[PDB]
Amino acid sequence: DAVKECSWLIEEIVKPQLPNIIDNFSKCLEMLESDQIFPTVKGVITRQGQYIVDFHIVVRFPQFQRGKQVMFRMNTGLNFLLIQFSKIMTHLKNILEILNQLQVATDVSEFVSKFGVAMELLNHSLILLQNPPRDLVFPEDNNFAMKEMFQDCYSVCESTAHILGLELTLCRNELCIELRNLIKVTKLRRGVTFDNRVVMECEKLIVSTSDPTLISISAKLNSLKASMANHQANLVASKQLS
Amino acid sequence: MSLNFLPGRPNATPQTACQATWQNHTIFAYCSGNNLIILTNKFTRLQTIYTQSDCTAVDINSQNGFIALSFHNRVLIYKPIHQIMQNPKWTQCCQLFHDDTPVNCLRWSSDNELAIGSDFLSFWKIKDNFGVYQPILQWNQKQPKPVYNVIISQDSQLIVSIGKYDCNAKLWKRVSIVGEQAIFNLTMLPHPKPITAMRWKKEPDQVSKNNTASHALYTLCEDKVLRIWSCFEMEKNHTVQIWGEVPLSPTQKFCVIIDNWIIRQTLSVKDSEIFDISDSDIVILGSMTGEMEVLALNNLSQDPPKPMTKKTISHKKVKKATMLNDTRYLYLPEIQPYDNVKGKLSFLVHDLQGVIRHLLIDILQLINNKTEDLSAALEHKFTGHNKSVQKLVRSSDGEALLTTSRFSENGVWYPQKLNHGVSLRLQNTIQTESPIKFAVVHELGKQVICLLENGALQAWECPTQKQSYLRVETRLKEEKKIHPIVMLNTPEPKHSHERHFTALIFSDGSIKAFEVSLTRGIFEVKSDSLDIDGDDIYKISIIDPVHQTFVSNRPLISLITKKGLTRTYKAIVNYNDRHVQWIKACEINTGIMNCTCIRGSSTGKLCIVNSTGKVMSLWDLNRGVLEYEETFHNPIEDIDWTSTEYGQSIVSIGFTGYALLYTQLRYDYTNN
Repeated sequence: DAVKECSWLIEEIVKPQLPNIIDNFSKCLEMLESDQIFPTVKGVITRQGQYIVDFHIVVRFPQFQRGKQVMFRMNTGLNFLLIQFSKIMTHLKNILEILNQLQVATDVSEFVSKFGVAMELLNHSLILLQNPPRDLVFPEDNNFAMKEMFQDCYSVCESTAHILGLELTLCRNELCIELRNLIKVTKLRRGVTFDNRVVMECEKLIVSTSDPTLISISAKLNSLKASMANHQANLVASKQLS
Repeated sequence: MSLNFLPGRPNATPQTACQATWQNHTIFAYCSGNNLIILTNKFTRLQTIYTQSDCTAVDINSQNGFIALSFHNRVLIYKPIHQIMQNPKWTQCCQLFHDDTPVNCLRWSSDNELAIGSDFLSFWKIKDNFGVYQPILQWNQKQPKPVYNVIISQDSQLIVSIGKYDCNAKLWKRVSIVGEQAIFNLTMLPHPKPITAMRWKKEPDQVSKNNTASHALYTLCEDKVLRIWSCFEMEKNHTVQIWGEVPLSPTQKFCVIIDNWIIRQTLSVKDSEIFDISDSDIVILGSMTGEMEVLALNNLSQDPPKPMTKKTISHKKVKKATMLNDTRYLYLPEIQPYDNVKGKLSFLVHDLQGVIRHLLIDILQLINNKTEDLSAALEHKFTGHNKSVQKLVRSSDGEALLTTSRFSENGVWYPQKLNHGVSLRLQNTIQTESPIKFAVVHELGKQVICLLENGALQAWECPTQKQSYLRVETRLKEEKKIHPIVMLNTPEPKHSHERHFTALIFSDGSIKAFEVSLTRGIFEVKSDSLDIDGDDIYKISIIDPVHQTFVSNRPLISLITKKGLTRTYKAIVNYNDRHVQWIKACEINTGIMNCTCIRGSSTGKLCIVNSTGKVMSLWDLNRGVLEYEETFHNPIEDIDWTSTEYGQSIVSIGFTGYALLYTQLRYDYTNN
C-alpha cells in the first residue's frame, strides 16, 4: 500500500537512538580537535590534537647517514599540519550539524542522506586509521617532516652516501614515525625521483607506537559506524519499499 | 476407552492453536470462541477454561507448562495447579494488561518471558513473590500497524515481528546486555513479498546459559520461496542476511519444518545412519494434490558458517485428508513427537473451516526414499457446535444426527470413523426461522422434516457447501388447547422413500398424520386418534431401532399413564386411504404410577425410572414381567436403547455426569 508508516517510524525508532550516536561522535571528535596530553630509534614525539607540531624521535637505519644513526632531532620543535585528524574532525562536525538540523527534518530522505554521509565519513576515518595516508606513507612521503622540520635534516636525511628520509607509520590506528635508508641512486625498483634523488632501499628502522588518545577515539568511531550501518540499512529499507 | 471429544470450533487466528512438549506430556491447546481447550495426555483427557471474551491467541511454555491466553485488551496466564502429575490440570494464576489495544498475537519464551504484541510489542516476565507471578513490563515500543504474527526465541536472539501483509520483519534483538529495562536493537530483514509464515529453530540443550549462536530463522515469503536466515552472537554482529533459499515449485503451496530436535528424539543411532540426514533439520513441501517432497538441509545449524543448501530426501504423496481439505489457509503448529511413542510425529493441521486434524506421521516412513504413498492416518479431529445443543435427534437408521438449540443454529452431523474410535462430522446446517420443537430425519440424513414451536412444519433437502435448502413448508392452527409432544415417522406398509407420513401426537390423541414429501407438498390425514388413556398423555416415549431395518411391523410409541398402564401402540396406515390406524400391540400394566423417564427398544424391552428417579425397572413388553430392578444413589437423567439385526440390545442409563451401559445376561440354568 504505502510505506508512509515506515518513513515516519524513524522518529519512534531512529530518534530515540539519535542522541546516543550524536553525543558519542561529538565526544570522539572533541579529543582529535583539541590539545591533549601525548639498532633502534630513540626519543618520542607528541601530536597536539589534529596537527602534530612536536617531534623528538631519531633514526637508526644501518644504511642511513653513511652508517651513522640519523638523530634528526627537531630544532626545538616547529609548527606542522596533519590532515589525518583534520578530515575526521570535519566529518564529525558535519555529522553533528546534520544530527542537529535534519533530526527534525520534515522529509526522512534528508535525515537518511545525512546519516549515510556521516557513516561513510566514519568508515573513511577508520580506513585512514588502518593504513597511513597517501602523503604520509614512506614511498609517497618525499621525506616530509624529516627534511626541513627536523634540525640539520638536509644531511640527517639526505646524506651523500645514502638518504635517510623519514616517514609516518600511521598503519596501527595510532601515530608513529619511522624511516628507511637508501643508498644514492638515479645519478625503477630503487626509485625515480625520491626527494629529487632516487635512493635504492638498503635498510629500515620501522618502529610501531600506540596512540593513548587516538585508540579510544578510533574504537568509539568504529562502534558508532557499526551502529550507523544497521541504522542506515533500516532507513534505506523503507525508502526501497515505497 | 476410545472416547473422542468435540470441544469447540477453533478460531481463525494464526496462533489459535499451539502443540507444546512440556515434560513430554505433549500438551495441545487451542481457542474456541469464549473457551480455551487443553488436551493433555495423548489427547485422551480434556480441560476447558471459560472466559467471557473471544480468545485471540494461545501459547504454551515448553519449560514449565504455563499457558498464555490472549483476549480483548488483556491476557491471562494459567499454570499447572500441580507442577508435576500423571493428570495435569490448569488454573488461573495471573493477569496481563498494558494498554487499550487487543493482543493480536502472543507467545512464550524462556523463564516466564512473553512477547505480548498487540500493536505495541510489549515484552514481559512473570514469576515472583512466593507464587504471585506478578508480571514486569520489561520493555515496550510501538509498531507501524497491529502485529499479525510474532515470534520469540530464547536468550539474546530475542524477538521478531511482521505485521499483516508486511514485507519486512522487524527483528528486535536483546540489545542491552543487562538491566530489566533492556532496549531492543532493530533490523528490517526485507523480503520480496509479504510473509506467509515464520519460526525459529529449536535448541533447548543450550540452557540454562542460553548464550548460543546459529539461531536460524525460518521465513516463507509470499513469492513461493522459503528462506533461512543465519544468526549468531558475534557481539550482536549477526545477523540480517539470508543464509539459504528454497524456491517451491508451482504445484507446492504449503511448507513445514521438522527440527533436528524431533529427529534426534525419534531416530536411533543405528537407524540414523540412513538416510544419514541427522546433521540438520528437515523440510516438507506439500501441495493440495497431496504429493509432497521432503528434503534435508546441509549444515543449517553449524556454528561456523557453512554453505547451506537443500538436499532432497524423498518424494511422498498421501490421501486428501492427509494434507488439506481444500482449505484457503492452513496453520500448522510445530510438529512434535507424540510423547514417548518413538517413531511417531504428532503432525497437526488447522483447516480454518472449523476442523483441526491430528495425523501421527511415522518419521521412518516419511524419509524412506524407496517408499510408496504417505502412511499418515487421521487420528483425531477437533471441532464443535456453534453455540449450544438443546437436544439431539437421532435418525432411526442411526446414521445421522440433528443438533437443535434454543436458536436457529441446527446442524446435521454424520458419524465418522477415525483411526481412533469414532467421531461426528458436521455435514449440513438446517437454518430455521424459530427453534425446532420436534424433528425427524430420513433419507440417510439427506432429507429432514421438523416442527417449530411456532407450529410450522418444514422440510429441507441436504444433498451436499453446507447449505440446507428448504424445499417445503406448511403451518398448523395452534389452537392453544392441545399441543404436540412427539413426532413419529409411521413407516409405510411397504418400503417407500417418496413420502414419509409423519404423525404429530397432540397430547391426548389427535394424531395429525401429515403425508409430508418433497417432490409434492405436505398434506393432512384424518385417521386417527388413539386412546389417550385418560385424556392426557403422560410422558410418551418413542421406540426406534438404531440400525437399517426396513420392517414396517413394529411398535412405535410406548405410552404410559400416571396409573402405570404402559401401552406400546403399533402403526398402520394406508397411502390410498390417506388415513392411519393406531393398534395397541402391548398393554403391560406397570407397577409404578409416577415415572421419571420411560423408553423402549425394538426388541420388546422397556425401561422406566420411578417417580423418585433413583430406581430403574426393566420390563419385558412381550411378557409384562419386570426383568430387572436396580437402585441408584443418583437420579436417572435419561435412558436410551440401542439394537442390531442380531438382537444385541444395550441400554444406556444417563446419570448426572456419567452414563452406565447395561446388557442382557443369559439365564444361567445352574446358578443365580
